[PDB]
Amino acid sequence: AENLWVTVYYGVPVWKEAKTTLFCASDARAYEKEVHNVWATHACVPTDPSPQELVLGNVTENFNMWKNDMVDQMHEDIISLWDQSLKPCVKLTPLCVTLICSNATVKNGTVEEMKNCSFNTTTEIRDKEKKEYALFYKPDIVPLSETNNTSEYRLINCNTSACTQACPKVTFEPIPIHYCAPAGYAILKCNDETFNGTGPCSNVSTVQCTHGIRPVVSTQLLLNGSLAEKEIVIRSENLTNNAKIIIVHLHTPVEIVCTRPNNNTRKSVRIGPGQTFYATGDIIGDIKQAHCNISEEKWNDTLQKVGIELQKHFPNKTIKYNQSAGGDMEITTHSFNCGGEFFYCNTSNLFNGTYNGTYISTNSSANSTSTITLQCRIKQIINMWQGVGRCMYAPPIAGNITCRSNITGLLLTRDGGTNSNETETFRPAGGDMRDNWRSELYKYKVVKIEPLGVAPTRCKRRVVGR
Amino acid sequence: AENLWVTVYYGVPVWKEAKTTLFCASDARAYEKEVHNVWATHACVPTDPSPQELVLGNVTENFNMWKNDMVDQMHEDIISLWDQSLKPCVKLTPLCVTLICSNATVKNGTVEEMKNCSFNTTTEIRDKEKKEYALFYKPDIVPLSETNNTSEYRLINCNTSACTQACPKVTFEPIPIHYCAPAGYAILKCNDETFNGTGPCSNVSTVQCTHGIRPVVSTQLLLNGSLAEKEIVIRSENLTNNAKIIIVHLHTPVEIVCTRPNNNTRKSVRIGPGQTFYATGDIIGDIKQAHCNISEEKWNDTLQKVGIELQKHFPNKTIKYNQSAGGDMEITTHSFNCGGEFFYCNTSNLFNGTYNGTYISTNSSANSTSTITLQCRIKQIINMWQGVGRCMYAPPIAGNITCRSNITGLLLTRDGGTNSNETETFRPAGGDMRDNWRSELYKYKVVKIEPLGVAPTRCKRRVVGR
Amino acid sequence: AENLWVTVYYGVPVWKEAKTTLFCASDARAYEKEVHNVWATHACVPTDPSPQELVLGNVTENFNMWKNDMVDQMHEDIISLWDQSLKPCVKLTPLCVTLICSNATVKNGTVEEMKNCSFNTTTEIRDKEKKEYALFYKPDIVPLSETNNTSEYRLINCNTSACTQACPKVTFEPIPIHYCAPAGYAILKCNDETFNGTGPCSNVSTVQCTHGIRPVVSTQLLLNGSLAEKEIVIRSENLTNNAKIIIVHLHTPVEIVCTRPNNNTRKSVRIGPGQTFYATGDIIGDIKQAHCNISEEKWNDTLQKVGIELQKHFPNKTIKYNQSAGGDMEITTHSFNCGGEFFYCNTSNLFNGTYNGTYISTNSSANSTSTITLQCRIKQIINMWQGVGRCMYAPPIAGNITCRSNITGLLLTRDGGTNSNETETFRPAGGDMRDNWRSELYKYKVVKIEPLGVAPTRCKRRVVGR
Amino acid sequence: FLGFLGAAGSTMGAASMTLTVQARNLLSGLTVWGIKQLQARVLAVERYLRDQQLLGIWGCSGKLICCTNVPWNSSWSNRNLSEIWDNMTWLQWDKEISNYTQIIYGLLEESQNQQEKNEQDLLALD
Amino acid sequence: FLGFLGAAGSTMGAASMTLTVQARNLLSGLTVWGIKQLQARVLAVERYLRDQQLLGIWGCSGKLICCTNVPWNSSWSNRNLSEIWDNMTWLQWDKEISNYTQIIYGLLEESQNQQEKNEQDLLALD
Amino acid sequence: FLGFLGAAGSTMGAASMTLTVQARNLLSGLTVWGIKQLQARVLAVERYLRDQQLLGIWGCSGKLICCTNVPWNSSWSNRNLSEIWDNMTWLQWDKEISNYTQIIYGLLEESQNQQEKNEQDLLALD
Ligand SMILES: *[C@@H]1O[C@H](CO)[C@@H](O[C@@H]2O[C@H](CO)[C@@H](O[C@@H]3O[C@H](CO[C@H]4O[C@H](CO)[C@@H](O)[C@H](O)[C@@H]4O)[C@@H](O)[C@H](O[C@H]4O[C@H](CO)[C@@H](O)[C@H](O)[C@@H]4O)[C@@H]3O)[C@H](O)[C@H]2NC(C)=O)[C@H](O)[C@H]1NC(C)=O
Ligand SMILES: *[C@@H]1O[C@H](CO)[C@@H](O[C@@H]2O[C@H](CO)[C@@H](O[C@@H]3O[C@H](CO[C@H]4O[C@H](CO)[C@@H](O)[C@H](O)[C@@H]4O)[C@@H](O)[C@H](O[C@H]4O[C@H](CO)[C@@H](O)[C@H](O)[C@@H]4O)[C@@H]3O)[C@H](O)[C@H]2NC(C)=O)[C@H](O)[C@H]1NC(C)=O
Ligand SMILES: *[C@@H]1O[C@H](CO)[C@@H](O[C@@H]2O[C@H](CO)[C@@H](O[C@@H]3O[C@H](CO)[C@@H](O)[C@H](O)[C@@H]3O)[C@H](O)[C@H]2NC(C)=O)[C@H](O)[C@H]1NC(C)=O
Ligand SMILES: *[C@@H]1O[C@H](CO)[C@@H](O[C@@H]2O[C@H](CO)[C@@H](O[C@@H]3O[C@H](CO)[C@@H](O)[C@H](O)[C@@H]3O)[C@H](O)[C@H]2NC(C)=O)[C@H](O)[C@H]1NC(C)=O
Ligand SMILES: *[C@@H]1O[C@H](CO)[C@@H](O[C@@H]2O[C@H](CO)[C@@H](O[C@@H]3O[C@H](CO)[C@@H](O)[C@H](O)[C@@H]3O)[C@H](O)[C@H]2NC(C)=O)[C@H](O)[C@H]1NC(C)=O
Ligand SMILES: *[C@@H]1O[C@H](CO)[C@@H](O)[C@H](O)[C@H]1NC(C)=O
Ligand SMILES: *[C@@H]1O[C@H](CO)[C@@H](O)[C@H](O)[C@H]1NC(C)=O
Repeated sequence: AENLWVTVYYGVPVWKEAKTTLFCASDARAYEKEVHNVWATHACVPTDPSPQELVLGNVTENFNMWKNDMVDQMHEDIISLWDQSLKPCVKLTPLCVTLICSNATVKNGTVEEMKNCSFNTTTEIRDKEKKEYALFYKPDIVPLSETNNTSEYRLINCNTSACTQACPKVTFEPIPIHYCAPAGYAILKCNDETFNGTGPCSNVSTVQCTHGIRPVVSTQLLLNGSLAEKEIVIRSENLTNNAKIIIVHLHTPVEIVCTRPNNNTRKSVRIGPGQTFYATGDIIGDIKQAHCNISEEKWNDTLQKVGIELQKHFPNKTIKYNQSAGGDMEITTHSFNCGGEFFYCNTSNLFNGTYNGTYISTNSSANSTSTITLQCRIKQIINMWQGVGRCMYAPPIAGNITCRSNITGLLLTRDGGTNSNETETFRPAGGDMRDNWRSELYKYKVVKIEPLGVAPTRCKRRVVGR
Repeated sequence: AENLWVTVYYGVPVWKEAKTTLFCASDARAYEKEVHNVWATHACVPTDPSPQELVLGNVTENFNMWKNDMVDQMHEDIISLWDQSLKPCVKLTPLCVTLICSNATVKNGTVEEMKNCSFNTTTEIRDKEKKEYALFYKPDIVPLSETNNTSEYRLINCNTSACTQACPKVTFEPIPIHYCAPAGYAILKCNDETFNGTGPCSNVSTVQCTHGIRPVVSTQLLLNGSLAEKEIVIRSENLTNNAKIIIVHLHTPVEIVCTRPNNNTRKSVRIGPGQTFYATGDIIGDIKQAHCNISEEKWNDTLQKVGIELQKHFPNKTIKYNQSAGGDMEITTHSFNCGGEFFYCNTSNLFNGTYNGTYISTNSSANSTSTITLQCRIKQIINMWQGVGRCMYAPPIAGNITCRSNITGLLLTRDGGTNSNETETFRPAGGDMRDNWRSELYKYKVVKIEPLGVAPTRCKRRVVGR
Repeated sequence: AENLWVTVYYGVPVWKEAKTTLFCASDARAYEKEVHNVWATHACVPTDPSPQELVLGNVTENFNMWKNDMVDQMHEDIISLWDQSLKPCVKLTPLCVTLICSNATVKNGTVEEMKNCSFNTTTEIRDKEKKEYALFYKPDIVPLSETNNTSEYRLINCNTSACTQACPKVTFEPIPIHYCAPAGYAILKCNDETFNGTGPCSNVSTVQCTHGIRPVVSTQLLLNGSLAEKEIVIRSENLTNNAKIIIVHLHTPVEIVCTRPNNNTRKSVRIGPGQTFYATGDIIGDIKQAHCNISEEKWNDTLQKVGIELQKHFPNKTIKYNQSAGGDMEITTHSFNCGGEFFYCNTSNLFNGTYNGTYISTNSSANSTSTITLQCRIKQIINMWQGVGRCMYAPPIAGNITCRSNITGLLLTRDGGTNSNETETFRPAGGDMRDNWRSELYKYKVVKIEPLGVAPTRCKRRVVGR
Repeated sequence: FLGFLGAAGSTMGAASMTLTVQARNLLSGLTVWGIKQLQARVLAVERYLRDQQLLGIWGCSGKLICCTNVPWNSSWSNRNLSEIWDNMTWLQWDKEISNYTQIIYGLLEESQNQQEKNEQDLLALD
Repeated sequence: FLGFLGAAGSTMGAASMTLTVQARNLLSGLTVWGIKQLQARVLAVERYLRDQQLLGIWGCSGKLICCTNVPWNSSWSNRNLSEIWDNMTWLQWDKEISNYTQIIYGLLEESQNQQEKNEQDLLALD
Repeated sequence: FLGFLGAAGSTMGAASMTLTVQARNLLSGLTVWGIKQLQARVLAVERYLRDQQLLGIWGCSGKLICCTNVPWNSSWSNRNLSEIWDNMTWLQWDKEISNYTQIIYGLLEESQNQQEKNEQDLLALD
């Protein structure tokens, strides 16, 4: 037919899969007042990007949630913002002293897990010490290193690090984060609903920036996420390897109330040149455990439906939910950050004694009914990121602590190498904080555009001046 | 004639008004010796920028001094350089002990306002404390909580913060600063003399950088500025609203001598691993209070002329100058930074007793005579930026403190809304530190060039190959 | 022939000699494990750049090792990496207390260099102090300001500064650095043999980066360098002025073994709360000094040959090598750093007793025999960069300290201004640490490319559309 | 040297002679104050490259005065030719024309230079 | 407006209409997080200038669609012309041709556009 | 590939064949060492853009070897043509012509390419 020649195009639509920095954009409204939030300080940018989603169509490509780097980018960011927010604040180094602790007597009774500690401080004058007292929860306190006297105690941190107080202006709010591609990269969404975390997504869309991610931390139930829009979904890097965590997404959230009832007063204490440190005060009385409430009907149906979805991966056997495996409260309990208090709630009352989720679809209905109720511990001395990042002391909050949230997903594993005869068992377990990001970022990828291209065509030459 | 076609020009002379970073250029000669001056450290670029003023002509546009953002560029910059200058230095935390204070004795007399305080320190060995003494001015000192013994005192700061000593290398010198625009921005001077702070300036010139601004801090008189070269000028955002500060510029300066007479010795005291801290010593004697002298012969005429100029806004009424209204010395006195000591001078002796400025033109003539003399307090513990930034301790200076300055402007307000019958009254006031910048940057703007442009002309086409 | 016209070329091979920032690059393999190596931290890029050398040929230009800015670039980088690597670590502030010290006793012997000191610390609890002890080498210790009891002692630093302990992960490993010039510069090597530090080098090559520099600090013998590949070479800025140091390079290395024999245990002590601090412990016994062995055979030949080379600049006279002049061990001994202990070894046993280097060629052989042996002081409190940078405490190393090195060059001066009859003399002296860099960066330059050029040719015009 | 912006008061037919004088100044240059220099310089370079890319899409790359085939609409402006070029400054004309920026660019990009490039390729087809 | 990458599933003969819409977006823009923004932006500028310089060396500077005098080799690819332009996406073509990148680029440099500019200088000698 | 600077010893008539090889490498790329790398890279990009802007003002933009209509003045240099191109290096020529830098640039900016652009607009006027 005709001779063919190298012709050159710039701005060609093509890309390669590659790692990059991402910009941390925000809803603009926080940084009017919320100076240095513990998550999302004003290091993140008040750009408030409109979600300019564009359907590509006719393109299909391989997403993978497990090998994803945006999760590691978020893990290194959230740690950085936590450390940045604590570094300016008061250090409890001069508070690490001999504490004499007796009982917390309140209004014809005694509080269950708080002790009443007397201790020594300086005034604003280095050579003038004084005595004063503060209430501490038993998990923050330990018997003094030699047991000479059953009333001598110390603050827990002293043999490991000096905890910074979290400044009152530096809040714990879970504000939405939008991650944005720098120039020459695009973010891709997988819009192919019922995609199960890996492989060829059949339906793909571009965006400049992600949906509003919330940097929430809890370790057995997930909180305040995005629902799976079609059906309940199970995700794991290998379901047959029982050590791989099994993230589950709900289609209808369960409403959880987490609460305290005590009435409580806040106290200010100093050992210095000037500073303030906040400490716990005297009480007005009716007495209950701090607790959380879940609807029996809604929960029952929710664990039933997950049993059916797991039976499609594990056929001809009965699936039973059970207690968290063992160890200390830091992994065996549902962690939290409600209202500015770090709750730690037992769940052995909740993942319990359940028969075949498919056969339970027979039951699957009730009238209005009583709450499942979870007993909670609370503590103030925190080693937040599983040992890494600084120790933090959370200052106490006066009076009215309570919050309401949506359960949107669960962090299961299968049980150990049992006989497995007619049966399989599943347990809640918390793992690494990364899974709290994978349970939102699973449907994203970042790609680098490679805008040059060469192709044959019948354009013969750039004949001089033609 | 013919059809007209879109033609395109690049590098077109046009601009839009916009906010930007400015560069802190400087005289190059400072950083050979003066490592980290408190105002323009070597973070300001040694450059000595050439004053390449160019007159535009036939251009006339809206200047405004009150809304000007270069004022805020300077306000944040000067605060930033102050904190960078303090951060390396010795913190007076270990000095906050019980002070026992008795009188200071010299030539068998008692000094006016310096107490002699004995206190305790560690040597360089932690388990070896010692006793020693230093002189402190009464304003740096306060009685300890109750006068169980009346001679117990503390250093003022400790119930609020911890003061860094100013490092001896880091001078307070008010060296000139040149503000310069980055590429694609231009700086415009208003050269239309008697421009009164806002409106269309009928004569404009470009520069790459401002004239050399001295960053001089004083709070009632303004010191060492640029004069108004045509005539005295009165500026305020609204003269009818009495709450708006009235900045005045002088045509001829008044020479002020600010001085001390004491002869004084400097002492070094430690509480440490090694560091040095500087403290005030024993005295050699003939004694008068620290003071400033203003020549009556010049000052009389100056408040007379300004009175005539104010009467062109306040017609058919007599003008009186009166005392600063009320508050602590930190607002009611003329603040300073003379020779490395922080003076605070009374002005109720100066803004006094003065009748109709127009009628005083009938006087306006004298032989030379005595000085108006101002009594001055001094203090070393400083909260410089009206409590913004760190607390600073200024170390004492040996012997020969004296400096000479030019009054170039005043900061006034009108009096309160009394009956004002046939009369009006004015008082000096400090306000916010910004007005020490507006009293130089009044005739400036920054503009962004927009160098693309489109226009019609008879250039028919880019005809192919033509 | 014809008219000639200005024609323009971009990318012409031409350069101007100028100063620049330089990149630090390394072999990739360290920062897999070796976080914050004291020399070449992960601030140096793990590029492992290939030595893509390119001989230019037909070019000749002037080099100068003495004026070379790369030396100053290295000095300001090495100090910055030192200070930044110490700034995170534990400060020996609360250790500065009244030490009470007696003899270090082992298997009925007494260790002459080490004293045994009791002292007091806080436990982790601020109001609970305890007694404990550690061994300190005599140079780190000095008697308390008044000897009330002669056994009262202190750590040496306290009347100057607070020393940081060098953190346990932060190694002194002298890993290779490659310096690389940034874009639009180039690095030129002189590849002419026997280039003597200044003048026109006849044979020049481009490289992107230097050979592997080791940043080794030692102050009378140079260590682990690159040999002069043809002859022994002498370099100085002016040999006739005896004030200029005389750097020598050896053609053949002399192997030095530097060793300790003690067996010694490493002890941990706390005064704080977040921690590791390391202190010196109890001993198992045979007693021998820290020492170094140099082979007489190799050393004699080496100082013989250098005597011939010096005689070619100093004709018809005899040469003798002699002791370092005087001052403290910090200048008069071979400073070292071996395996993490700072040896300071005497050399008056070594630069000795030597006659005419040309006549000693009559000896020039032996059957292999006994070593010259050097005695060594050791110390832990270090002011590394001749008084600049932080004070460092080097934590003790357990058991097996021994290292082996190559002597590759020497730092001489000539002797003082005697009659010099028939004779001249030379002495070891360490000078400024820059000469540990000039003995590698001698054959090097950085040049800036200026790629625009204009030249005449018979190309008549860019005739319109032609 | 006529000076940077030194023609800002001149008629457009005079100011349009100074374009090189001005264009050469669109592009020049223990502490975090170094972030002022870096963040200013990167923004200045970014603005210059946005102008050069924008001229390249219109087909004017490497010219200063450039001519294009888009005809005028009397809605954008309708005054006499000398009442532009012999009569007013670029700074004044900008505040007349400033509505029809974006409109003129969208008309230049596709509806001129993309179509010139479609036709050039179909010519060099031979 | 098809939008950024809005043609990535379309045929090469339809995607090659949108090149301006995409190329206009290859260039855009107590704390160290400013070092993210600077290190991202200076890399995005540096990548863009490496494309522009590479288009200058091949002789295409300021064009998007461009034509050169180098003929095809059947070893690089050899299919019918409609199976290229009328049939497959640029994303699919890129995964077919990717072996012959660096081969074609080194061939365009010396062995075409330097040689054209040698002959141009030998011609303007007259 | 002769390499970067790999012809600096060669005669101007040989070294002028390498220009792409060298030009293609004028553009490349708890801690303050991030500020070093940024402040080197932004300065390297600023120097390259200052050169490309200056080539555009002379009218050469995109060409490496470029012809212009400015005649020689025998005061700047006057050696026979073979004593340049056939005989000596660009580096040795630089240290001869170095006085006439700036003098030749003002002659190229206004006194050629502005005048060419004035006359070009008066041609495309038709
Ligand atoms: C899952 O998501 C839910 C929300 O969807 C979260 O629940 C909310 O949590 C926030 C705190 O993180 C709660 O906010 C606090 O509410 C207090 C009460 O506000 C109401 O009542 C006052 C009058 O008394 C009204 O003025 C006000 O408009 C409300 O009607 C406030 O007193 C608190 O103020 C403090 O914080 C703010 C910042 O939020 C500061 O600006 C203030 O100065 C002050 O320090 C605070 O606003 C909110 O009430 C919760 N809502 C519900 C329904 O529970 C969950 O926390 C989240 N899950 C997890 C794990 O975080
Ligand atoms: C309004 O503007 C005026 C100037 O127009 C300022 O007045 C000057 O203020 C500076 C300090 O701010 C004074 O400088 C000091 O002068 C002392 C005396 O210097 C003379 O005597 C020595 C020999 O004894 C001579 O060598 C010298 O040339 C002078 O003739 C010095 O002892 C001071 O030294 C200290 O500072 C310098 C830096 O300046 C350091 O290098 C030294 O190491 C040392 O620490 C100092 O130089 C100056 O004398 C004042 N001039 C007058 C005429 O008064 C006002 O300060 C300003 N107003 C305000 C509000 O700031
Ligand atoms: C989560 O639920 C478990 C299961 O009930 C709680 O732990 C303890 O479990 C044992 C059975 O394995 C319970 O039975 C027995 O109690 C008697 C009490 O005297 C004891 O002597 C036996 O050795 C045995 O433990 C036990 O009652 C139960 N403990 C409690 C307090 O209920 C667990 O408490 C729940 N998790 C949390 C964090 O509370
Ligand atoms: C600025 O000037 C005022 C006005 O003189 C000073 O304050 C005090 O003002 C009162 C009048 O309101 C003066 O008169 C009386 O003095 C006698 C003294 O025995 C006293 O009994 C009266 O109660 C009344 O105070 C008073 O003399 C005057 N004080 C002084 C020291 O002059 C003011 O001191 C001046 N400002 C500063 C900062 O010094
Ligand atoms: C480097 O070698 C010198 C020279 O030997 C050592 O210093 C001392 O130098 C003197 C001569 O100036 C030596 O001679 C004499 O020794 C007798 C011993 O009874 C004494 O009575 C004399 O007053 C004189 O000192 C002396 O032996 C020598 N000392 C030692 C310990 O060798 C120097 O010690 C060597 N360098 C270092 C750092 O040790
Ligand atoms: C648009 O035109 C009107 C009438 O001339 C004018 O008032 C307005 O300021 C112009 N707006 C812009 C954006 O140029
Ligand atoms: C070259 O072609 C083969 C066959 O299509 C392919 O497997 C290989 O990955 C290609 N390599 C590149 C760099 O395109």
